[PDB]
Amino acid sequence: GPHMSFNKNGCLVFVSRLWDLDKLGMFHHPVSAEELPDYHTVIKRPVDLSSIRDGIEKGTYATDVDVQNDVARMITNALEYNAKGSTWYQEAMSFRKTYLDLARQSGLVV
Ligand SMILES: COc1cc2c(cc1-c1c(C)noc1C)ncc1[nH]c(=O)n([C@H](C)c3ccccn3)c12
Ligand SMILES: [Cl-]
Ligand SMILES: [K+]
Repeated sequence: GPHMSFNKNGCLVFVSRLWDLDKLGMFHHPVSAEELPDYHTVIKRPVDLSSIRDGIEKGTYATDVDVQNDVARMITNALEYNAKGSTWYQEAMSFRKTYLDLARQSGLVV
């Protein structure tokens, strides 16, 4: 085995769990400026699961912790953009509380 701090398939398993648990699909794709024009004025450092998947497959995440950090940013961004108590915010809060366990479930070191 490679015995290393980047585990590509483990990171993809992590993203697959996040994807599947994202019932609103609110994390699935980058936000189009034409569809939701205010988003980019509120969220200046966007990230989404498709972009994270692209990065994992390309190798442009150094380590599994870097993937975890981008998922944390993804969640924080959704908590910023959406209003407390909204369905979106509820889902993002659920992710905040569980994403590290999802990483562990996937085989990553947290
Ligand atoms: C991707 O489309 C949206 C995403 C929204 C949204 C409204 C739209 C939307 C839709 C759908 N049709 O017109 C508009 C405007 N309003 C709030 C909100 N909060 C939020 O996190 N999103 C994300 C990006 C999203 C993506 C896909 C499905 C559901 N939600 C959204
Ligand atoms: Cl609010
Ligand atoms: K908010």
